[PDB]
Amino acid sequence: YETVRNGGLIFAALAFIVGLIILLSKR
Amino acid sequence: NSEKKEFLGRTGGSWFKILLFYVIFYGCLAGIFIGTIQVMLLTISEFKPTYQDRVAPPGLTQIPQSQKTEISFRPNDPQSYESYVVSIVRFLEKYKDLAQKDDMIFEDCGNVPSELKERGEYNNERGERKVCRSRLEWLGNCSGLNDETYGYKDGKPCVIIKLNRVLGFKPKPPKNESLETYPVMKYNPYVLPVHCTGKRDEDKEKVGTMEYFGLGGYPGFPLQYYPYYGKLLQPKYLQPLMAVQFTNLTMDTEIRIECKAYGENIGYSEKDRFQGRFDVKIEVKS
Amino acid sequence: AKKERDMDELKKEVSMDDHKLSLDELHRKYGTDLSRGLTPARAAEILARDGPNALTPPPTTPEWVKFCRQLFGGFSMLLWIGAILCFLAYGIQAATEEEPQNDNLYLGVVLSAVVIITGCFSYYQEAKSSKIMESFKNMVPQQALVIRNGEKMSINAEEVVVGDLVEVKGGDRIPADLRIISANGCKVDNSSLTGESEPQTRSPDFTNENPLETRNIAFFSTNCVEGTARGIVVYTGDRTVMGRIATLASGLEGGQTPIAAEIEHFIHIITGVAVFLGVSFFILSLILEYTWLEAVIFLIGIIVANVPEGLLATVTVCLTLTAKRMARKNCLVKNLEAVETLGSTSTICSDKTGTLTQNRMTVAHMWSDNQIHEADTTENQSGVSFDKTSATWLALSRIAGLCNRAVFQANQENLPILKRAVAGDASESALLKCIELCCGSVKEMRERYTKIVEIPFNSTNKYQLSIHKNPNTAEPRHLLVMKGAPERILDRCSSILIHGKEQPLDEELKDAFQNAYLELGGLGERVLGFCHLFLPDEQFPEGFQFDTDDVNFPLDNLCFVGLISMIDPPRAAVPDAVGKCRSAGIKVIMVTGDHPITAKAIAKGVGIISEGNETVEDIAARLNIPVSQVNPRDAKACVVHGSDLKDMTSEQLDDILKYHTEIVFARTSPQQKLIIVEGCQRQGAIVAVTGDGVNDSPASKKADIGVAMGIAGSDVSKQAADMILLDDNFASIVTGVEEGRLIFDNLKKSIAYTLTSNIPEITPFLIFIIANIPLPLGTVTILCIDLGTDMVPAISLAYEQAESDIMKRQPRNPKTDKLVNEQLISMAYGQIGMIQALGGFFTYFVILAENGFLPIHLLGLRVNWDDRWINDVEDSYGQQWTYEQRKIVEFTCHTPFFVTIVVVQWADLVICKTRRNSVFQQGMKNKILIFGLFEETALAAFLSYCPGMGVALRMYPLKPTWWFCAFPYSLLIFVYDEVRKLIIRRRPGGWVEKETYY
Ligand SMILES: CC(C)CCC[C@@H](C)[C@H]1CC[C@H]2[C@@H]3CC=C4C[C@@H](O)CC[C@]4(C)[C@H]3CC[C@]12C
Ligand SMILES: [Mg+2]
Ligand SMILES: [Rb+]
Ligand SMILES: [Rb+]
Ligand SMILES: [Rb+]
Repeated sequence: YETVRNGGLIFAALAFIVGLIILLSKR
Repeated sequence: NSEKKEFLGRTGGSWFKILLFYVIFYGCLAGIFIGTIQVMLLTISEFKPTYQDRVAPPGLTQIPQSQKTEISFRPNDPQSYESYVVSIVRFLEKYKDLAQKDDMIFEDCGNVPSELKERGEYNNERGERKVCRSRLEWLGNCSGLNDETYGYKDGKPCVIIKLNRVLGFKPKPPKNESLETYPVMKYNPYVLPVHCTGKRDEDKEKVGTMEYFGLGGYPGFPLQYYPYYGKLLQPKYLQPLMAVQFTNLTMDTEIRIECKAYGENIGYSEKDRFQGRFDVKIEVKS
Repeated sequence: AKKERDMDELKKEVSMDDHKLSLDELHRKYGTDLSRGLTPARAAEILARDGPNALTPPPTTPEWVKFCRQLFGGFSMLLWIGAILCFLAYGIQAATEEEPQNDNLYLGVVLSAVVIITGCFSYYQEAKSSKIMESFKNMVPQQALVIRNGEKMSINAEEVVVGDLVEVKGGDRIPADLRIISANGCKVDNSSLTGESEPQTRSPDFTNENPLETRNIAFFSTNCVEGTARGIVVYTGDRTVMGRIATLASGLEGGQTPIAAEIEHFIHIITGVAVFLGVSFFILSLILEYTWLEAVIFLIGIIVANVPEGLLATVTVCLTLTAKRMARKNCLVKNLEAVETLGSTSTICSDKTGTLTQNRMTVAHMWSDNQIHEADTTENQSGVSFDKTSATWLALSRIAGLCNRAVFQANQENLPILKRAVAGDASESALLKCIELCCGSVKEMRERYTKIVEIPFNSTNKYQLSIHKNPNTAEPRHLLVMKGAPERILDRCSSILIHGKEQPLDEELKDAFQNAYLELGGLGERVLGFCHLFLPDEQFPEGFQFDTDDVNFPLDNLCFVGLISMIDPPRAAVPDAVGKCRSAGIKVIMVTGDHPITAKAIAKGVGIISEGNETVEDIAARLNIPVSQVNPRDAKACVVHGSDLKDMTSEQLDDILKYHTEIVFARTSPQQKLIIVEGCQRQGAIVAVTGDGVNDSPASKKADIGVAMGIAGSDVSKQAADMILLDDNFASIVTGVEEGRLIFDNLKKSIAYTLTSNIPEITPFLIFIIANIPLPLGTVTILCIDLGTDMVPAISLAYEQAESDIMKRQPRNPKTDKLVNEQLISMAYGQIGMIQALGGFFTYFVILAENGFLPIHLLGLRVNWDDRWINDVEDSYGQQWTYEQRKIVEFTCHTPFFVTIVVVQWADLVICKTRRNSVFQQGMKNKILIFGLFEETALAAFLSYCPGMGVALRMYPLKPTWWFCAFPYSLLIFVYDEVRKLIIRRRPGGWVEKETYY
């Protein structure tokens, strides 16, 4: 299980970020 | 303020479509659910689970259907111990030697705790796999020949303890090291111990007298039964039992007692008040 | 003080007066002397009996009430009783088998919070701080001048009484309502009333029946532009004429916007389901008899699963966006609710002066060289000049500039010529600017030709003249330049300058000059005559002492240079951007207190009266037949006089609106504008009103939405409006009426997507009763949809471009075609809503069998399952689960119901995007909606993997294979919706559209 918790925290965090890059795409 | 009409034609006057084309929908939908829930079931092998971590470090159930993990009755009222007796009657009645019959489907096994009989592979190859049985007769003064209700404890009760059946779970008891019940009959190889206490190792108001029972006169469980092979490849399967009669010189008092079980494949949760252990409040208000 | 339909209906009839009395018909009537005023003693003594002069503003319901009246907004009962039943319940559990569980008690505080928070959101909405009287009361003055016993004494304007003697001087303001007895050279800015700011004259000349028109009544609020007067005060404050308005206006229920009466309609529908269900499944709760608190714990569920939470404030926010969006096109919004309003609009009523036009008298045409020229009547000078090639111009320029008393105000070279502060009047400065602008300076051109003597305009002779030292090197010395009325400036001319060369004033031109004076002024223009003379060199040598008592120099056979003409002209956009509001199918109507001759001319100018369209009168004189002989329905357009309105009835009026397209109510009371709005309203229609003048307030404040003008307009008009065109651009009404048709669509999408996800939230709790199953989706779990994942993605539709020329469809129709309707609920609930649940259950069914409990061995468990003592329960194999053992799988079942829901909402958020276009027709250019996705999704994850969400939310980590459940179901949702839209677009009248096109 330890290997799953550090698994979702990543493809999630690379989605609050890609969202900021789609957001700051002209505002 | 009128659904109708005339100048209108009512809400639709058909309606027919507006509704008929909704059975169609809800059905075509229903089906599509049915399918995807049937193929979903292709499946998770007929014999085992797919995940089992959610039942691991199994817990210690019992045979007094706990009102609130507790038993309050008087030796007097022949109605006061009914709730406890009829329900014991419930579970033990599945055990009468009248039902355990012939080398099929069961098979007698060591009156002494034996090895780990691994019946076979969880394939359907062997049919109703065979089942080392257990006679109600390993129950210290918790059995006899009565009417429609065994002769159970009018003064100084009785509460049998059990294990949580898991699919393919092999208990591995503690080595000779640092447990609780020091090596004074610590059946090293083939039995799981169960030690009863008040409230930890700290000053508990020990107001009881601890007396046990079992298979070979052992307070624990025999590895001659596991693994369990599913209620499919093994209906009729019966699990081990381990009564602990409470003949404490005390009475008229609530005192919490915990019946832990020990082993390497035994754990506990702090919020699971029954994971790999017990917890029962007890009072025989005479 | 009777009802409102009286105290406020009497404030609606026009007034009636006593300028018709003689001077001794007063005297008695007030007791006031006149050579010398009142007693001062019978003054303050009239004060008591009649009571202080000035107005008192309506009371203010503070920032308590204004708030809380919110904490019951529709869904807010349901959301309120859910958190009360919570505070019940818990109690119950603080009495039975020890359950010091955080559980429900939190749901009580939680829910309660949301009900509050939800209110603000819908409060920073129904806002409306309308300081109107703290604008009118600012137009009375500090002191006033009255006389008593004979002494003249200024005093606190409020110590004026119904009776004494007031001397208004020049520039200052008019204390009460005056009947003028003495009076001098007294003109007066009647703008607050007429709407125009050109001064009218005050004499004791009773002249006229109507007290608004006689020159012997002075008016509260107005100011004396020049001169002096004396008056007896006939009305004192609240009781006056303007005051009787500030009353009637600061007395007007804003009332339902057209939007907020949509919210207060889907709410009525929702809440409906939210009970019908909620009590269907509760008498039936305890008709199979779950506990007591096994039903009141199941209400708290069914409620919450029903009240959409993250919507009624999702919508508050959709507004606040497109609002703060127009404010960049320089249109300010003072009332959020209003950001919609402009769009739903089917009629506009516009003040002409200052709103439709620039309220700047200005040169529209000319008559140089026998040809008619036209100049640039814009504010910026878009269009073209007209010429100067000809000498004749150098000459006419000279006159028009030379014979003129207008300067510019100090310190103004900064601003554009036109927007510069004059020190003249109507024409004079309108001419000054014409020149300066397109003929070099005039501070200069008036030292070249220095004036030696002049004759200012006298009413008798209708002319004005200066003799100037022309300074040429040759050089007749002595240029006489005069302007004046035209028809009466030929009887003083015998020659007509042409391209440079004088000629005889024959008959060709005399007819063609009168032939142009008609054409020209038929455009509702003030037209002037300009003429000059080079004074015979001999007859006046260098020194001549011209006299202006005894005339002395010639006044005939002067040369005739040309005609010049002015007007109050549209602003640039106004005309192009009025015909716009008709590709939109909006009706425009002129509502102006100006005079009918200008009105109808300006009307036709901006375009409220279209080419080739006529009125009755227009017709009679196109068939020389008396008027009462014309079939009035032959007439599309018509001009109506405020003096016939006076005696009309709502019904003759409902007929004047019901039967004409191009309307112009001219010269109109303030009341009268309202009297019209009210009757446009009368029959359903949503109406806007444009204004700038205190004369407007009332309509600008009965308006469904009221638009003021930014810099023209008056503290008032605006402080009584919803929008406020900060740059006075009258095109932001088209911009705004579009941006507001889109917030409508994009509010349906924004709602649908919210409501759709509501169905796979109710059905869990619904089956929990049906197949005594283990509760798939938990309460605290639901306040994660519309408060968590769903917020952002919904907010995001509000940013959605259109799907066609919206401003090419008739305006929506308040009564039919609502925001939320049959065809929509049939979709978020009846359709896409179900499919969302079939996918939400499907995985609960997988979480449990992949974990043992093969579906069917579920159809009962709850009764036992939920038991905290029955630690020994058979699955579908034999395995015996404890409590926390199996629950940790129940919550594990929430945790990814809560996902298959978020996973389906992808497919949702992408088809609540468009309502007709395939997603390949409209594409995914919404660089924000996409963000909502990435957020939504990842939020969930985080809500499921952080060390904590489990112990805090019953949210437990999931296993890879787990997330992809709903997938086929998202993708179904997706493909179903796409095929809908197709159908429609292939059969646009066909059954599907009737049934799915919201
Ligand atoms: C599946 C169970 C638990 C839910 C029962 C609710 C069903 C029967 C309800 C919920 C939504 C309902 C629909 C809601 C709105 C539409 C549109 C209107 O033009 C006619 C009624 C109609 C067509 C309703 C028919 C019945 C309906 C489908
Ligand atoms: Mg105006
Ligand atoms: Rb909800
Ligand atoms: Rb308003
Ligand atoms: Rb929802």
